[PDB]
Amino acid sequence: AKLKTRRGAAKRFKATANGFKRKQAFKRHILTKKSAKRIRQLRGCVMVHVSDVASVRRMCPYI
Amino acid sequence: ARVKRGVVAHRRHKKILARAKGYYGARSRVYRVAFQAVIKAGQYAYRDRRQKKRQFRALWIARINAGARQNGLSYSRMIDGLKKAQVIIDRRVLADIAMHDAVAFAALAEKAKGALA
Amino acid sequence: TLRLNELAPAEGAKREHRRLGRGIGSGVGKTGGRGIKGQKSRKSGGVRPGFEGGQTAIYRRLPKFGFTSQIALKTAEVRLSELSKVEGDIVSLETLKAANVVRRDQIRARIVLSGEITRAFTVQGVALTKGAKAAIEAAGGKVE
Amino acid sequence: MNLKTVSGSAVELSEVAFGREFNEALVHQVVTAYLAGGRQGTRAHKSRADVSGGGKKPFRQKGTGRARAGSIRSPIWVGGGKTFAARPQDWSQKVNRKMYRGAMQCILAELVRQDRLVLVEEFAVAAPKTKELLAKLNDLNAARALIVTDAVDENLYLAARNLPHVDVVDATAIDPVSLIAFDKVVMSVAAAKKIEVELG
RNA sequence: CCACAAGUCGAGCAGGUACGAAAGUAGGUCUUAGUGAUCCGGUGGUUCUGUAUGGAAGGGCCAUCGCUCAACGGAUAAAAG
RNA sequence: CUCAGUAGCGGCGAGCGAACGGGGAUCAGCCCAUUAAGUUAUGUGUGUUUUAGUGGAACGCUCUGGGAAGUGCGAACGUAGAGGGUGAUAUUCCCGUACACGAAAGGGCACACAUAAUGAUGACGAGUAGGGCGAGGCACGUGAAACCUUGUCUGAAUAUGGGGGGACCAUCCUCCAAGGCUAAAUACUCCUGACUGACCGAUAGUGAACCAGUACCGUGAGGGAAAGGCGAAAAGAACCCCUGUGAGGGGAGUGAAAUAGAUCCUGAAACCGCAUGCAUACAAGCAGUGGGAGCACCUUCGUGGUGUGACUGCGUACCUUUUGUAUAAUGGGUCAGCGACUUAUAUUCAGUAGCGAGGUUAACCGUAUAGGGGAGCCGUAGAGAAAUCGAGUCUUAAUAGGGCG
Repeated sequence: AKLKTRRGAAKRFKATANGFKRKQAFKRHILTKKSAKRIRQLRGCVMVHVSDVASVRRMCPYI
Repeated sequence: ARVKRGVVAHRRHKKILARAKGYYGARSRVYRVAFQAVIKAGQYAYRDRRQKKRQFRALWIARINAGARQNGLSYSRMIDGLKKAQVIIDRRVLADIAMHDAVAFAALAEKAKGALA
Repeated sequence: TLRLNELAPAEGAKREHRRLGRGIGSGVGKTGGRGIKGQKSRKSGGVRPGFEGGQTAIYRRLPKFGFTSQIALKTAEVRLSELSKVEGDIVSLETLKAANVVRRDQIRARIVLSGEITRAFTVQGVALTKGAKAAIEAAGGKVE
Repeated sequence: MNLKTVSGSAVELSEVAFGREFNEALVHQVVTAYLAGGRQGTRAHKSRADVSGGGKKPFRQKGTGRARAGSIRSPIWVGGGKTFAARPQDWSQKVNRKMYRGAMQCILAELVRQDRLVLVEEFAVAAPKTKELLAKLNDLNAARALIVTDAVDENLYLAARNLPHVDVVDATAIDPVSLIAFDKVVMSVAAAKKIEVELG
């Protein structure tokens, strides 16, 4: 039948003009011990690596 | 479109069995045994097409050695003398002359020995 | 010419399909391209997409973010060059839907400067960007 | 285009419908699609589940000296199921509207170029008698022919029914396979005009 | 530096500041160990959202809290012979 | 059919998965005590169909042949050149086919009428709506959880009234529960008739083409085979001979053919005989291969052909699995027949064809591969969690810097 999206991956990735964007890890908790530079540099979105792009494409066929 | 295999399969097995004519026992009667026997024969033929040249060159060299020793030289000295005298006749023709005409071989030996001197 | 036994496809249009396990000469005999043993050589041998052998997967070691807006599913975007499909000179949501540049379930539309137009249009109740409005007025049109 | 009827009069036919350059690949695709659409596709086989019996394990797994077996209806055994059993199929293909129209235009242009098309001012028979139609075609030199008419008369239909290599159709019922199969095509001027309006 | 996820160094620009007369120095400690992804929830803010409409509940974003998950890339919230 | 694998649900894992809106098929509403639409039986009258059937055109010579429908020459019918049979391949030989005609009697369907019944113990809906506790259903797993059902405990108002709009309140919009009946569009094939197939052709196709759910197996439920073909016509071999008045054969005869003679079309391979030619009883091994004398037959008389191979150089099968196999590691007694990368849907890439800033219809209608059907889908614009902006946008006090474009 129709291909089905992996909803867990759909909640983690979004599509840009030429690729996919994602959030950065290690910013959920245990934040007091982290330096200010890590705190502000782990904030925001980055791009999905070319090695994982193919897997993301198989997991999210319509985005 | 159902396809029956009988006619083509029979033709293939029959061609192999025909190439196996003359072999002993099951090697000319049984397809499994006969098929192995034909491949091995092909391999042997491939290798022996190279072995044949070596065998015949050895035979020519032996006959030339006999002629040279009848005329008072050895094979190596006769070959060296002919090479120094510029004669380019090959070993097959030299062996043919050695076997069939002793006088011409004696003349060739004289030429080689004169070149060596 | 022009007989049922004198017609052929263009060169390069058809290929033979790949038939596995039919002898040494074919090049895909015996194992049929699967290699030797292991899980992938079995029947239905692939592992699930996204499975990485046991370590935490890429889509589970990353965090979730955002929420989905409901009004965005009913907002529509219209290129300026698409206005040429409209019959007449009145540009509104109904006429855009009739021209089939907007889906029938959209409740509002936006016009962006993407192409060019030559006719003079009158726009009613459709949002315009600054560039689109400048182009519409420069071509001789107006809004309401 | 200007083409003459059988009696020397002139008719004006559009270039688009009767003068388009031949595209063999397009015509081949459309003809193959029609022949495929003609299939019926009714058949079936029984797999190892459909064959009668075979529910029990024939003998125990170990100790007997036999090769292990799980059912007497395995596709390896004589009398067992077919490994990949077929089901009824649909063989129709999609043909683009513009592709179908272009193929029909190419076919008509080629027929005009090869002179297997004969334009006739009027084509009718007085009685539903085979001999009358046969004589008309024999004087037209169209012994084997497809006759395309604007509206099919009962007498024409009945006269043509029994003739081998002779068929009669309406202007809107022509098909690419029948346009090619027959040796000549006899067309009335009204049928040609309607086909022109339909653009091949 | 590196398969990924991560990790490390950083001149310089803007704002507020401390110490110096001043040119200036300072984004923790001579350096390299002192650590734990995601999920689920708690707390403080917020010009985001709010299922007829006005609110609200709930959710989002920013900051932060709860694991000897030590078999330390962590199969379950929950398991011996 | 789309919306859409979207919004959501989910050890937020594996997975599960809507609705609104739009396009189609079919279209229909009627009643609660004097009672409606409708439906079912009964009988009558019209139309239609069905259960046997009748007529139904047109060819002769000549060659081969056991036999003509086949060869060569010349005719005829066709609203009939579908199919089957006839000693080989027939529109004119037979049965039929197109077409025309036909019912004592009997049945089916449709329409109208009449006589019953039924709809109909039912008259505006109270142990009901709502609530507490425990469960079930909703795409929705207790979740912020609306709505529906109820096992247990309770319990209203009654048109100045009541239910819903996904916790809850106000306002607006919409509807009237606790009483009923209702065709079509939809699902299926034990059956009966007609027709069809890029379905099988006796290890296939039903297990079963044949006296098959039989033989046989089991206490029983149950399991479950193998087995088609003389010839156009039996014309199926009178009579003689050997033999036990046997089996089996040899003559004679029939037949186009009897090596078509009864388990009889064709008659392959494994396997087993008889005859002829050559080699072979002093020599050690995957049995061949490269040379090579002699002998036998044929002969275009050879620097030819066919069969055999004294003597001699080299040479430890095949497959699989392995770092590595002659391996004393696996598998195969042999032959013949069968036996394993498929099908449907979705998606991505590459070829190729059409159209081209555009491309394309789905269901469906359709004397039906055509023609209609534009709902919908992909492309044409990004940034941001989002509201929002838009060739820009986000971040920020910042027009600086930087990220995606």
